[PDB]
Amino acid sequence: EDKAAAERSKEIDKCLSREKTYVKRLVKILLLGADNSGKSTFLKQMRIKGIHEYDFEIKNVPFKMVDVGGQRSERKRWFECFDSVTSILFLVDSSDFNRLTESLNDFETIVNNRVFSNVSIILFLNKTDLLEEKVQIVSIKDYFLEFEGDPHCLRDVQKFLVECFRNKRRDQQQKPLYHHFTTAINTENARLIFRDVKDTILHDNLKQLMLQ
Amino acid sequence: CLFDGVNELMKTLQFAVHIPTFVLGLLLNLLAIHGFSTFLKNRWPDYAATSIYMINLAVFDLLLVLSLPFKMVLSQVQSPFPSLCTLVECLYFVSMYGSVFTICFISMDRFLAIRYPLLVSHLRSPRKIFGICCTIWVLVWTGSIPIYSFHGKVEKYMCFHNMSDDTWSAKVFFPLEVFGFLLPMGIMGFCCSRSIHILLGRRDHTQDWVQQKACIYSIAASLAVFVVSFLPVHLGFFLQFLVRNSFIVECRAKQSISFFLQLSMCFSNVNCCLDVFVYYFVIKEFRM
Amino acid sequence: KLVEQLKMEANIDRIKVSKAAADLMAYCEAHAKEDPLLTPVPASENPFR
Amino acid sequence: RQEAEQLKNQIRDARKACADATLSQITNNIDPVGRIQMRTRRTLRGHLAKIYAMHWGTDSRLLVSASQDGKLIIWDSYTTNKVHAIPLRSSWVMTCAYAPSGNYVACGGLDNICSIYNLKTREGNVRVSRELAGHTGYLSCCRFLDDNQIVTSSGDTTCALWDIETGQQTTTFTGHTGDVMSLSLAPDTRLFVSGACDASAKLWDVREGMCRQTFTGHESDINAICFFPNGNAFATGSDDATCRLFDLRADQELMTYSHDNIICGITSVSFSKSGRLLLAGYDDFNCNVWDALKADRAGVLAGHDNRVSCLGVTDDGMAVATGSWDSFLKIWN
Ligand SMILES: CCCCCCCCCCCCCCCC(=O)OC[C@@H](O)COP(=O)(O)O[C@@H]1[C@H](O)[C@H](O)[C@@H](O)[C@@H](O)[C@@H]1O
Repeated sequence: EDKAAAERSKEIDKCLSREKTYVKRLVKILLLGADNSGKSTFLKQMRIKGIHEYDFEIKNVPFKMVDVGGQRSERKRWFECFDSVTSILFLVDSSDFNRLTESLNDFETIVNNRVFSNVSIILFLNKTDLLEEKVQIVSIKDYFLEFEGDPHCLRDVQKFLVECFRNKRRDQQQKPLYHHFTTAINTENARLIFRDVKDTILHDNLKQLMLQ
Repeated sequence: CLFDGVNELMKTLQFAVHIPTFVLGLLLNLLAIHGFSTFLKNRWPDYAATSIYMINLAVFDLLLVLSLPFKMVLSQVQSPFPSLCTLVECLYFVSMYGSVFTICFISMDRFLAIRYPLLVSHLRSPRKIFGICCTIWVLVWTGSIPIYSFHGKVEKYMCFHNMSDDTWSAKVFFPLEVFGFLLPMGIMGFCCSRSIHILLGRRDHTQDWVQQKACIYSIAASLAVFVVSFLPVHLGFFLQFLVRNSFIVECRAKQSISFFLQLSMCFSNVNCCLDVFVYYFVIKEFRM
Repeated sequence: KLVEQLKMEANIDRIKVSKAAADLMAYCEAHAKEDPLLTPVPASENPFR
Repeated sequence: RQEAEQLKNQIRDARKACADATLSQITNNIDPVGRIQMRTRRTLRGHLAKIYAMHWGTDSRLLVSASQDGKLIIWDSYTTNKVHAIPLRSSWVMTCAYAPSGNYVACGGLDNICSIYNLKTREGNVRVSRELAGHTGYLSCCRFLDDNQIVTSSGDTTCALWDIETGQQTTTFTGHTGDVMSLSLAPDTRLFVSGACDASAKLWDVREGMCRQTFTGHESDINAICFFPNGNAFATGSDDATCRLFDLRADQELMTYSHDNIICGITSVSFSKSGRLLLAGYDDFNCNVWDALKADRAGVLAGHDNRVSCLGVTDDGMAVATGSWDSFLKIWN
């Protein structure tokens, strides 16, 4: 009887609509980073086979970290099915100078991709402790000739790295970029991620308010 | 006492201000309604909620503009039409305070979206905005009960003149001032100043906060016009109130207060043109 | 491996593009009247209309 | 290297010799189809995100669709009733398939696993029958041969034929250098053809596990592929806004279906039951119906609010279903 089929379709629609309030409030963050960036310790200190997913809650908000653990090497638009994510979170080993250029070369590929035009960028510079050791041993000028401050000051090297990452981003009028300098303790990164996502949602609201 | 020269000079200024105000406001508000109807028709699910109350504000300003010619005409020649005079006064004052309340609601919506971005990003839909617009219409027309009885049964229906001793009573004046200026002034100031503070405080979160620096100026402009459009009138109202309750007695003071009140009421109808500038034109270009 | 693949690919009994074209024409015309998209079906025999 | 060059030259010369005249030169004797009226007979609603794949049943009534909310939905196309709603373990689903018997469905995606679900269970619910693992890249396409044999194409440049009961790859099809995007079985179930991001397609025989022929001509990656109804030809759609009809026998391109005002890539292709209408979905929010024998854009299927990613034609040819990124499936007739 078609009456039973219509009823069953109705309970199916009710079940689907019960998850709309979750699909609309869910924040998906695409996590990128090289093997030396400390992704493992980062995820472990978040209190947490194809690609991986991690589900967690910050202040009654659901976050879903999508970790493309090596399968991002297929740099094709079909794989670039992450245009609906709220943020892209980069992990960069800031202390290991020999690879910053490589990291930058990766950054420029992701943020300037047309797919991620509506995605804000959160940038984490891991192993800041290994920075304060590395800065006093070697000069950042030995790898980047554009540096202008004193190479043995941590703050100047940090601002140089931040501007190096920010300068790889064309079209600086779409979405905000967030940078943080974090160590292996990593005890506050969920708070920082929540703050950056809240600011991204604020930016989207301002876009939606027609203020400019 | 004597009010002849004040009335003649003020009638001249009423024409001189309202005629350009009428034409410019009519044109600009028709363009604004066209543009935001264009935005809504596409059902862009970002611009619909804002476009609904921008349309509401434009409609209220358009109603005020349409009521302006009747105010110019019926205030010079006596009208043996109590119904027409009451209709004109209702259209004028209802449109003015509907614009005030729509502006206040725009500021409340901006402050809510800025201060509570998660909640607003979840619980904000075009149907709620349309419901709030309908509530504004219902409330502004409910507040128009006192304005069917300005002149009472007196046949001297010279529109917008010599209202009554009942209209200028405290029981009507204080609800008019508090719910017409002071409450929206406080809400407007709080929402705009807090939105400016919050959007400026984003320099500690990201270096891309400058992207929204324009969003500062617009909001600040929203205060500046709202203060200049509506502060002098209600203060003016206050002054005239003090005249009608035998608190101010001098003839020169009465003449100056009446002139200032009428001039202020003329100037606040320029708000129907300042609204399409503070809003409606701070967006990208508002492509015509 | 490439040489072997190309060797086996080359050894195929190809037909003229005109002949294959005629075959496609014949198949398209033979089943033309059974195609509900070339000739839309009235609502009396249309399950969606 | 010299032998490879000589073989390529011989193949191209045989292609030129066969190319005495093309279809567009001898099909002038056929009356053009004209301008086709297709209307939205139904609009299937319920998906919470973009729709990436659909597949019709062999009864021409049931329809499976896959969406980014992590769900397959099986619809009755006639009554719009949702027959089933299968939640997926992986919300990153790129393909879905429906068994010719209707007993099973399949899906896959960035999980590198082909999940096969059994629709005929005593308990009355859909249960995960198998999880075919063994592919290294993501899963791009998936097509049942029968209730126990399934062919899957992946982003590891490798295709495979799987025995469902065993769970292991029956045979492996290698030879592509880029990500294999699309897969189409021949309507005799002895051959299939795959498009693999190399501006090239390859034909593979199922039992021998060897690539019979390789076709080239495109400028970009091939996103979609399908066979002509008789199995003697196949059509590809790539990102250069160009459809191409190739012959199995002529070993070369037969037609190019391109137009000046279309520049976006092709997300899907399909044929009609007689094969005269080649339907292709485009990134520009609407589908186009081409006269497969005249390369003329004889119709347009507009009505989606986003990119048309899915396109399928019923086995009887009655209707055409399209799926787009706005979460709505539209049935057209
Ligand atoms: C919940 C929502 C709340 C709000 C809803 C919207 C409804 C608005 C209600 C409107 C209240 C009435 C406002 C009162 C002032 C006014 O309506 O207009 C001033 C002025 O026009 C009157 O002045 P008045 O003292 O009556 O007369 C003068 C001169 O008019 C002569 O020219 C003469 O020269 C002078 O000596 C003297 O007689």
